[PDB]
Amino acid sequence: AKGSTLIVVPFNQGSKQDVEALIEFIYDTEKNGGLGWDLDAIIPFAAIP
Amino acid sequence: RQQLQVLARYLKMDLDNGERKFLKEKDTVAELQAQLDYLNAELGEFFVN
Repeated sequence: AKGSTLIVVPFNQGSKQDVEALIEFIYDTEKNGGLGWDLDAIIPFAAIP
Repeated sequence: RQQLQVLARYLKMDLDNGERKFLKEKDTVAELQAQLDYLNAELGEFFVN
């Protein structure tokens, strides 16, 4: 929709380094290579059977 | 030094062989240490210990 942005990132929820790096990337300023976003929702539906 | 190199050539002695093996092994040490550093950054010092 208008105003919607999809950020597709590679990610391994099984690695805490990726967890920290993804959250840092989301929260960092656009100047520092981040998104400058503040999350309103978290939906961690990643799993392996 | 020139006389030594001539004699080594005659003897088919590779003076640099030990050093070459040492640099190969040092690269192997670096790669195994990289793997261990990753596992330590991942599980943490407390978990690994």
